[PDB]
Amino acid sequence: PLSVQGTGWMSKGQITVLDMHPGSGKTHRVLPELVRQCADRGMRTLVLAPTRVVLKEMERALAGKKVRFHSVEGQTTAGAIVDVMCHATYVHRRLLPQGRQNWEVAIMDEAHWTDPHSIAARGHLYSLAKENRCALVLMTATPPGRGDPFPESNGAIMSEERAIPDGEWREGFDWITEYEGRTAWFVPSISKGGAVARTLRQRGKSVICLNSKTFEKDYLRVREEKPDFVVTTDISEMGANLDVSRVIDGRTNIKPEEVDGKVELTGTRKVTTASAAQRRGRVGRTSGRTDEYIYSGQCDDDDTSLVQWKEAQILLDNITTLRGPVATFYGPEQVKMPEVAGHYRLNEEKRKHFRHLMTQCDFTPWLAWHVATNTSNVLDRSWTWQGPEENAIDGADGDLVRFKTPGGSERVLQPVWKDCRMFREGRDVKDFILYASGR
Repeated sequence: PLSVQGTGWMSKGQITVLDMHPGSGKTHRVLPELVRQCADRGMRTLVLAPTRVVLKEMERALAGKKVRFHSVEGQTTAGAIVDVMCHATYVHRRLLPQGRQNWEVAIMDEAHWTDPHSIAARGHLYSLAKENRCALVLMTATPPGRGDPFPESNGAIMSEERAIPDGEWREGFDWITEYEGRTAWFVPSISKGGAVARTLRQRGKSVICLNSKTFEKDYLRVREEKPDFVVTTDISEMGANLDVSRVIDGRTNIKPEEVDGKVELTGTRKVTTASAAQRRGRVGRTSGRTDEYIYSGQCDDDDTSLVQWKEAQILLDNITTLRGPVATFYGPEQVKMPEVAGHYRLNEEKRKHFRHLMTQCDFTPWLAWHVATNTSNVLDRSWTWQGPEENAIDGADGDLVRFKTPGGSERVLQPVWKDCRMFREGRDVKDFILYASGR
């Protein structure tokens, strides 16, 4: 990889995009050497990993280099010069006063990821590099910007469009279960994945389901158990080495969107070309055999309306200050920033509350921001029941959700700011009730 040969890539202001083919050692071979070079040069270095899995892998790889691995609170005077942490950890640390450090070189792995923390993190680092405050290395097979759904790969890939079950199925689709070898099947949602997994197990196949909720614990089981099928959301687009020879890819994704002041989860969108390329990129890792990519439909690069962009600006605005040059999203993504930069910045005490809601109460950035903006006492939960009547939340039995406050009054779950992701897709209304009731 020529651009990172020598030391030119380490000069302040240099931004390097490393777009190696999947399976070519980006994370497990190149990145560690990069870090050792920085450590040898005595340069303060930041290494960002997409997930805990990768973070502990990176840890391992840096076996001679003195690093401080951050597995979000706290600060030490121990004095290692390389810090390694997840994308979200970087953002969350910068929400607090004690967490706003500076590094001369920053290396971000899986830098395409469209979780808002990742978007915010690469935006902040890009903005710092544009101000000549650090060097920046973005490592990803699908750099944000132009892209091809069928990029080059180390091994041959047969790509074929076929009808794919929209959940369970009862007859046909025999090619699914006749396949000898292991498959990764991408689904748009946890809900769809549960349906797909149910049929596969009924047909005698072994299945592991991966999503945002299960990935850090169950991804490790894939190597150990070698399931017939990995049924996965887009969470596997971010470094997961699933060790399959076929991908099944409906090319859809859930579509969280703020509509009429609420974040809705209705329907799906066709995936972006980058996303499609990452899904397809689970196979073709080596030469030898010919892998398969079975898909359905076309891509849709226009993801501008998704709530992720707003959430990324919410996060970026609160890890930057009003003073100094204005931050942006990473290059071509700036088009998708929904307001003028700084719009969502909170004062220091509201930001502390904002951070708590995300890190201790599992709130989305969108919901944490609205609560932090509009509430003054962190113990006041009345906003969870003082919303409009169309924000009433159905419980598991389809009835209203009733709960008691500590004083004994009975309330109906009906938030002022309604984020459907808090009651679906890996989050359970029962845990929100724990918050609303003041437990």
